[PDB]
Amino acid sequence: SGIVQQQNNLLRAIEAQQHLLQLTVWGIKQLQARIL
Amino acid sequence: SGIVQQQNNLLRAIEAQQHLLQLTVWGIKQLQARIL
Amino acid sequence: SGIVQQQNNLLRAIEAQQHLLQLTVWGIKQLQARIL
Amino acid sequence: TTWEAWDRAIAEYAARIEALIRAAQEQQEKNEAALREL
Amino acid sequence: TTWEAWDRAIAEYAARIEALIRAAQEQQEKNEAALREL
Amino acid sequence: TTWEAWDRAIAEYAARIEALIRAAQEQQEKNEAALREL
Repeated sequence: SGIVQQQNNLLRAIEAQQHLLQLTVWGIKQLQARIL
Repeated sequence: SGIVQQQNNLLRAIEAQQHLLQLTVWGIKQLQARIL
Repeated sequence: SGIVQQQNNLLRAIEAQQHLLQLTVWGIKQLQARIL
Repeated sequence: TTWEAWDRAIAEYAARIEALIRAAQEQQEKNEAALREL
Repeated sequence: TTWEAWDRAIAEYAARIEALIRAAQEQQEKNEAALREL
Repeated sequence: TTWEAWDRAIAEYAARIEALIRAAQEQQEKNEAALREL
């Protein structure tokens, strides 16, 4: 159960990290737009 | 086995996120060269 | 030990990925300050 | 590589990652059930 | 959004992730103890 | 806090992550092997 529970935490970390990745992509595109 | 499957699922997702991360590093470097 | 090492390999990879994310955010912020 | 290629690479890894997450959410659901059963 | 909303969102997701890492770290220790006499 | 210091930290953690991924890969192989010998 402690392994399954932890795998859930690792999964929920990956899910949250994808949002951070999405956000960084927006920032890059925004700065690109400013340069324009 | 489902636990070992899940380690594979998580590894795969981490792999893909890293490729994504390296794409965002490329983007930042393109912009950096410009500001300088 | 093998699967619990792998839990640890995965957690560590996620931690390293988090530090990479923080760094990318830093890059964006540096650009933002110079561009904005 | 180009911005156009970059856009496509990102959309392609993002969709891949969402599928890997859906599949890990699935396997986790099943793992919690089969652990409860044992 | 605004760049400020962006900063806040990043901070929030970052806070969620580090807590998940601390949780997983505490789990890791317990798990590694258990898997001696098992 | 410089760009070069950024390049260095990026390159450092890229190498780390890569080595962790390789360790996870070769250890996924081993767990799978052992699990199908069980």
